[PDB]
Amino acid sequence: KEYLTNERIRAKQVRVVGPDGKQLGIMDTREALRLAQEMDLDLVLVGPNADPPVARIMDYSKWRYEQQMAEKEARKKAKRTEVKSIKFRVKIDEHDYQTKLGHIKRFLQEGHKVKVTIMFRGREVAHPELGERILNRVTEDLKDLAVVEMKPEMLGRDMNMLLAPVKV
Amino acid sequence: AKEKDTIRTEGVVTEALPNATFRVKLDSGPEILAYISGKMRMHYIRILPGDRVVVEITPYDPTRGRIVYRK
Ligand SMILES: [Mg+2]
Repeated sequence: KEYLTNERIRAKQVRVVGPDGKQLGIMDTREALRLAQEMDLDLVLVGPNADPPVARIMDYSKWRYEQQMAEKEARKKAKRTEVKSIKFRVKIDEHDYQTKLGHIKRFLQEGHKVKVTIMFRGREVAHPELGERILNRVTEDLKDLAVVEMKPEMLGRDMNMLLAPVKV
Repeated sequence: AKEKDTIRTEGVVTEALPNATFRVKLDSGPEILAYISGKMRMHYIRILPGDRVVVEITPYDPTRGRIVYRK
């Protein structure tokens, strides 16, 4: 990615390759330029750092376009479903809990990594137990579409889990 | 006059109920509506579901009390 053309090229003797893969030899730059002009094409520096700098004859803009296509197409058809995190409290109640669970389910369906987090503030005694009781219960509820990857884990003032989708 | 029958039994906090009220599972037996004492209110004291607390119980309604002891 990211190359220079024709006249920007600073080397004298470039290893000259046709569009097919025809090795014309190591040529002086001017001749290569002339050839490019003749062809309706352009000379492109595809290996600037190598022994005799690697120059290929091609339609450069077209090539760039192709690269952009292949990139954006492939990249974003392979783009990650990130992490979706969900916050809770220890004292949590019913409707809200259910809503959260639903959200989690949705995320799983979509394909997204679930960080399941409980914030705490202080008096860390009944804290871990209740956190477990909640988070574990949630996990159990999702045991059809979801699997635990990370166990109930402390973070300082925080308790976290990571759930992965059952079939991705 | 004061009826001296103000019972002083202990209990595990069970539930966060609204407005400084708490289901508190007694060590003696059942859970009762147990509101926070005025003293406690005065000195802050955020009670959490999962503490040892002592409840002041009426013998007329032993399913309703008042936390006297923080922690
Ligand atoms: Mg009384």
